[PDB]
Amino acid sequence: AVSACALPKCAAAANVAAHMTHCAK
Ligand SMILES: [Zn+2]
Repeated sequence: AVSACALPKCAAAANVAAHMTHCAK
């Protein structure tokens, strides 16, 4: 999830989808 994102910040508007799209793997 964005809250536990590993990448250098992804959610630029509180959007897990935009984040998990690459993260969580
Ligand atoms: Zn991320």
